[PDB]
Amino acid sequence: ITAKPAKTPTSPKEQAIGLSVTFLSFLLPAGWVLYHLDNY
Amino acid sequence: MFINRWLFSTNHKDIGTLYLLFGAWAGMVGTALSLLIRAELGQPGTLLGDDQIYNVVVTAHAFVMIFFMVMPIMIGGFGNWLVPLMIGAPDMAFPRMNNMSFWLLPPSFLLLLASSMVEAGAGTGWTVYPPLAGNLAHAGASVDLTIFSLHLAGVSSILGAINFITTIINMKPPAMSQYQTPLFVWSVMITAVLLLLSLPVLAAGITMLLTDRNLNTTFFDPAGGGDPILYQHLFWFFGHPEVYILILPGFGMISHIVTYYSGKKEPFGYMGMVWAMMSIGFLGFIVWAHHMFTVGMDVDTRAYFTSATMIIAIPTGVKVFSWLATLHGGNIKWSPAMMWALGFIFLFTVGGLTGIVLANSSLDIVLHDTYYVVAHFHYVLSMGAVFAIMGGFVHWFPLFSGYTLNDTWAKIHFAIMFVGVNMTFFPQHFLGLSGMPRRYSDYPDAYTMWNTISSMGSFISLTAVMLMVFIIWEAFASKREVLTVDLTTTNLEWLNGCPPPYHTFEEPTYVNL
Amino acid sequence: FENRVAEKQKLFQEDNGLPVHLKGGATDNILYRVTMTLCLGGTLYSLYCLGWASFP
Amino acid sequence: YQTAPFDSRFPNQNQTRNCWQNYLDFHRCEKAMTAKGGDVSVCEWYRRVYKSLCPISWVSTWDDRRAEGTFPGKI
Amino acid sequence: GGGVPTDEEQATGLEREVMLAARKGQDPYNILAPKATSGTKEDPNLVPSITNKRIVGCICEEDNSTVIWFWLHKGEAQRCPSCGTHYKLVP
Amino acid sequence: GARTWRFLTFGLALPSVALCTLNSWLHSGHRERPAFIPYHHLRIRTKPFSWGDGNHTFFHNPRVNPLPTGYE
Amino acid sequence: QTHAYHMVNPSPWPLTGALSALLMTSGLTMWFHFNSMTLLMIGLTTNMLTMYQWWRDVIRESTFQGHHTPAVQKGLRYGMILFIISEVLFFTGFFWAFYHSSLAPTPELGGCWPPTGIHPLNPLEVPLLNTSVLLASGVSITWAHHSLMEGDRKHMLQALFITITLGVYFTLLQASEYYEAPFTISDGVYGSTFFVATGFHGLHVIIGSTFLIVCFFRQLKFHFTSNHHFGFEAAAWYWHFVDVVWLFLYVSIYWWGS
Amino acid sequence: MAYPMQLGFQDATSPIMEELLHFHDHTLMIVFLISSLVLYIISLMLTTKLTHTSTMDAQEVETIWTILPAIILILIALPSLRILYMMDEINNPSLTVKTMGHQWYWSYEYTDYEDLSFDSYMIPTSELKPGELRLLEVDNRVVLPMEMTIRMLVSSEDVLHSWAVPSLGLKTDAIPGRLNQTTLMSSRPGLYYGQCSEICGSNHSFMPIVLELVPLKYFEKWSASML
Amino acid sequence: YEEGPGKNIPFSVENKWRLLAMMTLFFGSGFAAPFFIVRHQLLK
Ligand code: HEA
Ligand code: HEA
Ligand SMILES: CCCCC/C=C/C/C=C/C/C=C/C/C=C\CCCC(=O)O[C@H](COC(=O)CCCCCCCCCCCCCCCCC)COP(=O)(O)OCCN
Ligand SMILES: CCCCCC/C=C/CCCCCCCCCC(=O)O[C@H](COC(=O)CCCCCCCCCCCCCCC)COP(=O)(O)OC[C@@H](O)CO
Ligand SMILES: CCCCCC/C=C\CCCCCCCCCC(=O)O[C@H](COC(=O)CCCCCCCCCCCCCCC)COP(=O)(O)OC[C@@H](O)CO
Ligand SMILES: CCCCCCCCCCO[C@@H]1O[C@H](CO)[C@@H](O[C@H]2O[C@H](CO)[C@@H](O)[C@H](O)[C@H]2O)[C@H](O)[C@H]1O
Ligand SMILES: CCCCCCCCCCO[C@@H]1O[C@H](CO)[C@@H](O[C@H]2O[C@H](CO)[C@@H](O)[C@H](O)[C@H]2O)[C@H](O)[C@H]1O
Ligand SMILES: CCCCCCCCCCO[C@@H]1O[C@H](CO)[C@@H](O[C@H]2O[C@H](CO)[C@@H](O)[C@H](O)[C@H]2O)[C@H](O)[C@H]1O
Ligand SMILES: C[C@H](CCC(=O)O)[C@H]1CC[C@H]2[C@@H]3[C@H](O)C[C@@H]4C[C@H](O)CC[C@]4(C)[C@H]3C[C@H](O)[C@]12C
Ligand code: CUA
Ligand code: NA
Ligand SMILES: [Zn+2]
Repeated sequence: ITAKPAKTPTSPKEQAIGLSVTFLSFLLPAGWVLYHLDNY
Repeated sequence: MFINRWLFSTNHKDIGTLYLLFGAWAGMVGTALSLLIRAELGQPGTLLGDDQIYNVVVTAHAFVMIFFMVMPIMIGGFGNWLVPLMIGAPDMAFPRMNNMSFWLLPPSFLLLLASSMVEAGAGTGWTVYPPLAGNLAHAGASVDLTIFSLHLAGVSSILGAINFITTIINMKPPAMSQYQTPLFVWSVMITAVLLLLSLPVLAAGITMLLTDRNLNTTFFDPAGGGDPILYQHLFWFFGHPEVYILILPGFGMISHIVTYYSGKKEPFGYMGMVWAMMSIGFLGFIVWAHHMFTVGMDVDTRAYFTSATMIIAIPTGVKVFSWLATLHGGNIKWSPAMMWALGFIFLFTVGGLTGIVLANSSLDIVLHDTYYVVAHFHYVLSMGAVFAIMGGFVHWFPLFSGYTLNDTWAKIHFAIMFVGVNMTFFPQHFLGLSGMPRRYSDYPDAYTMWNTISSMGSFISLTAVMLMVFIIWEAFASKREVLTVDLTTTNLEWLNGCPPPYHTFEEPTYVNL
Repeated sequence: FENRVAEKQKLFQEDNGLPVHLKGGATDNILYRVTMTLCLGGTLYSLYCLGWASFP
Repeated sequence: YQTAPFDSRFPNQNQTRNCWQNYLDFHRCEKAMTAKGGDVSVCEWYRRVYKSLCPISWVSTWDDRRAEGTFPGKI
Repeated sequence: GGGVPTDEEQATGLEREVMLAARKGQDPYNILAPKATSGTKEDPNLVPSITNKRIVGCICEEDNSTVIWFWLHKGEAQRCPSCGTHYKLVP
Repeated sequence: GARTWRFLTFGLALPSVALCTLNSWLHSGHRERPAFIPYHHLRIRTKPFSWGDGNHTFFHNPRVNPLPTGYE
Repeated sequence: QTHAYHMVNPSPWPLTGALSALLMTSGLTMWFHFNSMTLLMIGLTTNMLTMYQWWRDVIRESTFQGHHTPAVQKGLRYGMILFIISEVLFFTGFFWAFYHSSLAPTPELGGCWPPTGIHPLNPLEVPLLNTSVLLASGVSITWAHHSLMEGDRKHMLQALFITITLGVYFTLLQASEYYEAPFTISDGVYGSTFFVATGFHGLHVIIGSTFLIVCFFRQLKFHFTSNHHFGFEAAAWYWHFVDVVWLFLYVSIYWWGS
Repeated sequence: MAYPMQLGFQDATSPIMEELLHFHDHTLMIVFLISSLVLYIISLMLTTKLTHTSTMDAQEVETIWTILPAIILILIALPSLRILYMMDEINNPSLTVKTMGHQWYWSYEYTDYEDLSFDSYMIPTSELKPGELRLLEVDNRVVLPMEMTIRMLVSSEDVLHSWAVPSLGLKTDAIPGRLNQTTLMSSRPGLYYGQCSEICGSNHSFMPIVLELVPLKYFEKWSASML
Repeated sequence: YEEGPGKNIPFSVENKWRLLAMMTLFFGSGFAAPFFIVRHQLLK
């Protein structure tokens, strides 16, 4: 496949932010429930 | 305009996009349920402290992965996007009915999530066998909400099957015979025929269960002269076709992917591939009682079901060897989609072979209701379906979105997922052979080591899922717009550009005789 | 009865930009609003019922 | 008599009808022997076979229904 | 006993356009498969279009399962990249 | 043709319905109801019905449909 | 476009239909478990409103706007055949339940069919009359079809009126049968198989009769041409399906099962 | 019973389980070979710069691809079905025992001669005697004679259960209103464990089966003591 | 209707950070839901 250069390139730092926010969106809520299973 | 476009759609592409979004969301739910299963099993003892909740989680895991992730993605998503494009059709035959097949699924899912929130849930298994699923052992609304979820899903898929069969038969170019349609289109037509014939039988059976629960019928209640085994026949008469429904569109996508990344104009042995899919579809209706080898049926019945089940390996092997023969002599492009497809061929083969082990009723006595069965279907169904979905998704994402993925990230994603699913499911073969039952919240101490490893594998696949979401974000974030793709002469779905215009084939293709 | 299909053809082919479900006139709008209000209101009521049924 | 022998009438995994038929046969024979004041020892083969094969709860439920007049088999 | 309208009396819209075109032996709505010419440079297949390009699928030989797809542009005749059959667009 | 199917409608089909109507009407008398026996495979009640007192079937006929405890 | 297919206007009815399904199912749940008919009556109302407006729009698109070209009509033919096939398979499940139960009657029944304490209907009385009624309606609908093809308005309307009258007669006879039946849906697997299989059939007779009534009013309003009348064809196919399911019920449940 | 890090079947306690072990060894060799061939061929197709992208004729190779798999399936089915018909063959049992499944325990009935019956419950982890097995012990074991053909009849008084003993090759569903038959023959004395094998609700994981196989003389002494 | 890359979807890709928030809420809500349903059943 061939493509145009990125209109809005995503730098290594921008990727670290997006990856971090993505991982945290999965891990924090599930982590909160699993940590508190005793309280349940 | 936003409500008209996305709630009132009569467009095959927009409806396909709705199905892909729905399915991806369902996949997150299904995955979360799978991790809760493996967390309960990841050390000896109890985690949840409530084995009814464990049983509800197992039940919901299966319904979400089958009815809300695989079928919506393969048939509603790839089917709606690709089938009209691959035959040069301007839309589906019934573009407004198509939209109702989609909009039935959110209500269906809401009924499933209502089942789990009222009373103590439906802790039945996805088989929903009476009397456990009856009004004594599962009093209250949960099982009825599960039945209604399945009615709505069933109507969605029956109307979808009518739409796909009509589209594929009626809306090709007048010169194009059935034997000039791409293999993916064949795979959807065959899948749709299986849905049309199988789902009504499930609908009959679960309706009988509804009436036994609420109208004092006794179809499945021996006190009234009924028989729990009748439910099992009606369920599995649907359920075996259902497992071929889950894989057939996957076989179609694999044929396209292997052909494309081998640099070929065509798959090896086209008419053999059509023959094999039709043979699998037909044989799929005459084998169901291999789900019932321990219920007490007659020896000659067991002999027949063993023998009929083994026959399916012949057309299946023609497809596997044909994929290998499509690679043969290729200018191989090691794209991430090709990696998904090669993973599919191998992992599907492993799971199909453990299916042949299980087909032997004698050995099935010892393997039935063990982790051997769980291992079999997580190879052939879970890995097979998911690997075909991820291959199709990374191959066609640029068509659907107009944007390219980062190929290096997509290869990393593949590598993580390959390790995770094999670490999760391979040890379940040992657990099965050594006698660990399925549908257990805890296990005798001897089974600890392979359960521990399996649960560690489940977290590796979670890391892959999270990375997949980041990879999709990065593609939409960077906005690398597609210009050209190779092999458009034998991949018509690409020839209107990326993404294609809302209306395609307003002027149909010219094909002469 | 008399054949008035030509008069309906003219009505439903009028170049007024209306979608077919509203092209009959003001009565179509009323019936659509009744249908959608019962569907959306009913759905909100079903969610309330879910909330009630989710607890003892 | 050790246990119920193989019966070519009931050669398969489902033995429900074998239990039912011997229960009926015992009670039909018992009624026939009692009605002429004859000898129930003649019914002994059926008694041993149904006692061997039939779940206690099935026997107890069938006995209760015979006493109630709600037993649905013909004796 | 009469009183049922005929298609000639009552068909409308696209149904009527298709009905009237068929009476004239015309196929504006692409219901029929066009018959190939010899496909030489002197006798190209003539591909009607309402615009300046149209997708052609070429079934190069009878009973081929593989169709070869390409855009045919207004201007000089183009050739099927598999069999070299000539096609000419006729706006 | 239409003439042939009308001929079948009036000459065979509707006469058949008239004869079956006469047959039914000649056998329409009320049958003597059988002694009540509280058989456990009949008058099933695993959950109350969602109407009336929970114990009457939807098209309950007092003359011929006994309750679990007998005729009303 | 230079193809003959129908690009449908964006429509709200798919969404209202899907929500009507949620309201009917959540409604049945709330009737069976929470002693309330409210959601169920909203769902039934929205379902009827959705089917009315959706099929009204199909009439507008075809009779009034001309979108049903031969290619579109061909697609609808396939769609209706496939829909009937799905309905055949739904009934097959109920026949399988009937044959499973009746061929291997369990000890709870008395190990016989019909079960101890079941007094079946005489299949030579109202069931035979119902058989003559639906067979006769298959003849009258064929007369209606030929009358329409031959351009005969009066005889099409008379034949279709007779067909509908026979469907209504069947429905009133079956209602009467249900009320007079000395067995109920709660009379074990005999009552279960009888009422669920004949009850889904009776529902399909009411649906089919309703479809014929729509065709009757469209015919009164001159919608059909002598050549173009797919709604009538589909209603006839569906009506023949209802007849054939009855003949299988009659032979299986009423006659062989008595 | 299973032991830690176990890969394969529990050691065979019955002649039919022995047969199943030999049959699994045969079948697994085929599974390994076919799995390995497919992986090898993938690697072969992917490891050459040589190309052939023109249309290939499929007819000749499809004969090999259908005949060879058909032969393999026959070679699996023949021994498979021999064992199936062995496990059905008329045996003269010397003893009949019934088991009834319940939520969540088994009951056993020995009614050939005396009305002996008892219930069999899992020993809770908090009550295990030192060295006893978590989730596997019961209070009342199924005492049976070794080296004798036994008829087991299996049913349920509530939901579906399934009566299993892996080392004897046994799994028979427990269905209310149905009496399912299986044959049991142990070559050895000892304790043989199994677990409920049809989901039956919240305590499915916790209603095990324990057979206690003893010489006939000890079985008779046990039966006589139970009066 | 709007055509072309980023315009054939029911969500905006005009701003990659707003997009990250929407994708986070979308996939996160699905992944979280079973944990919160388990919590709801345990708290009964
Ligand atoms: C994608 C879904 C899918 C697919 C395609 C299959 C495919 C097969 N399945 Fe499986 N199966 C499931 C999903 C699937 N299955 C699920 C979900 C269950 C569990 C349901 C539940 O209980 O919850 C199940 C359970 C199931 C059972 C019941 C086991 C039990 O509960 O005790 C059996 C019994 O025979 C079976 C057999 C097979 C066979 C023989 C095939 C065949 O179609 C496989 C054919 C493929 C090959 C053989 C490999 C390729 C072939 C070659 C390379 C040629 C040469 C090969 C030979 C000569 C052997 N499967
Ligand atoms: C398609 C079907 C499917 C899929 C994909 C899966 C996926 C997984 N399943 Fe399974 N599972 C079943 C079907 C499936 N499952 C069924 C039918 C049962 C039996 C239920 C019963 O007994 O009644 C079962 C049961 C089952 C058990 C046995 C429970 C028991 O017996 O007690 C276990 C145990 O480990 C398990 C684990 C997993 C894990 C860890 C995953 C996954 O975590 C593996 C990794 C895969 C993913 C993480 C999916 C990724 C896909 C997406 C996120 C979609 C992306 C979308 C786009 C790109 C558009 N599942
Ligand atoms: C006259 C000819 C036809 C009449 C039609 C019936 C009238 C009422 C209901 C209509 C819907 C019918 C469909 C079939 C469903 C089940 C039962 C219907 C059969 C019937 O009417 O049976 C009656 C019982 O109804 C009962 O329980 C009550 C029934 C009412 C509640 C039914 C709710 C269940 C709905 C199930 C939904 C399933 C939908 C499937 C969708 C599948 C899509 C994939 C029989 O009366 P009885 O007093 O027991 O015996 C007579 C004694 N004198
Ligand atoms: C008191 C009542 C309680 C019961 C309520 C339940 C519902 C009852 C509904 C009955 C069905 C009515 C269907 C009416 C369809 C009208 C639209 C129609 O018939 O549309 C026709 C197309 O057919 C088409 O779409 C064909 C459309 C096919 C419709 C198929 C309908 C059968 C549906 C069954 C419903 C599901 C049942 C399943 C339950 C288990 C229009 O084309 P023509 O006729 O060629 O006209 C064009 C000419 O005029 C040109 O010259
Ligand atoms: C417990 C209760 C749960 C049940 C919930 C019920 C589920 C959903 C609510 C149903 C709402 C129905 C509303 C009407 C649907 C009409 C569909 C229809 O009639 O669809 C037609 C196509 O299907 C055709 O013909 C042939 C197909 C016609 C099918 C009609 C509808 C069937 C709905 C139920 C079917 C279940 C099947 C039973 C077998 C298991 C028209 O296709 P369109 O794309 O519209 O237009 C195309 C244009 O060219 C026409 O001018
Ligand atoms: C199956 C998918 C799950 C995979 C595992 C997820 C990995 C863990 C992610 C982190 O999750 C968090 O962990 C914190 C602990 O590290 C918790 O803080 C908890 O504990 C803290 C330290 O004890 C306190 O300060 C906080 O108040 C308290 O909520 C917090 O709630 C939770 O969100
Ligand atoms: C246009 C959009 C649609 C909007 C939705 C309309 C919502 C209407 C709310 C009324 O709610 C009702 O309240 C009744 C009284 O509180 C309940 O009666 C029922 O519940 C009673 C509880 O006291 C019981 O006595 C009986 O079962 C019964 O009368 C009934 O369940 C419930 O529906
Ligand atoms: C513009 C939109 C307006 C929407 C208005 C909604 C219409 C219904 C609202 C009232 O709800 C009802 O309330 C009754 C109690 O007051 C319920 O009695 C129910 O409970 C009875 C028990 O006495 C049972 O006989 C029956 O299930 C039933 O009548 C009835 O079921 C339920 O529907
Ligand atoms: C006089 C009128 C003409 C209709 C017309 O051409 O507009 C006739 C033609 C056929 C008639 C119908 C048919 O004769 C069949 C029915 C006969 C019944 O006696 C009255 C209602 C009945 C349904 C009739 C109503 C009405 O009188 C119709 C519609
Ligand atoms: Cu008893 Cu599982
Ligand atoms: Na645990
Ligand atoms: Zn060519």
